Amino acid sequence: AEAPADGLKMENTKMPVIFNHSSHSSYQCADCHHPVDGKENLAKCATAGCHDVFDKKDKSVHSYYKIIHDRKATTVATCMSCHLEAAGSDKDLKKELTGCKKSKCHP
Ligand code: HEC
Ligand code: HEC
Ligand code: HEC
Ligand code: HEC
Repeated sequence: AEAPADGLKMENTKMPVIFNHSSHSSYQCADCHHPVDGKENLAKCATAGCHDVFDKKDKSVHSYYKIIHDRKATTVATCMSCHLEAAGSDKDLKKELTGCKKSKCHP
């Protein structure tokens, strides 16, 4: 399958984020779109039954907050766990890629 155009709005919450596939083109699709039940899975992450729990305190597999923001990941990277690695030690990359506000995720 082909990646969609840039400018995709992630908007399940009051803190929506613009996702650009072009900034992630060197990663395999399945690094984010993990298979489910042995089948390709390009479904929206917060689809009912999937990552559909919006309580920030929830740490279950169904937590939408966790799949995006958890600082550590084992099986499937989170946005944050990968951006923490990518930013490394420098202040600017941390600001742009990992910050809660004034970052490229949450301007
Ligand atoms: C990109 C790597 C992100 C960084 C860095 C941070 N957040 Fe985030 N956040 C991100 C996404 C993709 C989303 C979902 C967008 C949508 O609307 O679907 C969010 C959303 C939130 C929310 C809203 C959650 C809710 O109300 O259910 C909050 C409160 C939030 N983000 C907080 C937050 C904090 C505290 C961060 C620093 C540790 C932070 N975000 C960084 C992506 C990214
Ligand atoms: C993580 C770094 C990703 C990589 C690598 C790829 N995609 Fe992606 N994609 C990602 C997110 C966070 C989203 C938004 C999902 C949401 O629920 O908001 C998407 C979206 C898509 C879509 C559209 C889904 C829809 O609107 O129905 C498609 C078709 C898609 N992605 C395909 C795709 C392919 C083929 C990729 C490899 C070339 C690929 N994505 C990489 C995150 C990530
Ligand atoms: C339902 C059919 C799902 C959709 C759509 C998405 N995910 Fe998922 N995810 C689902 C299950 C049943 C699991 C358990 C373990 C497994 O890998 O099968 C997961 C796991 C993850 C994880 C790791 C655990 C966690 O943090 O909850 C991550 C980081 C994750 N999934 C992210 C993710 C993203 C970014 C998705 C949209 C692009 C997405 N998942 C879709 C079920 C389902
Ligand atoms: C590694 C496996 C990653 C995962 C998972 C996610 N991102 Fe990412 N992202 C990654 C790198 C190495 C970079 C720098 C490349 C660049 O062009 O700057 C990025 C960049 C972003 C950005 C800034 C650029 C832009 O497109 O505006 C944003 C806003 C961003 N990434 C968001 C984002 C979200 C919401 C993710 C989870 C759904 C996510 N990234 C995952 C590496 C990786």
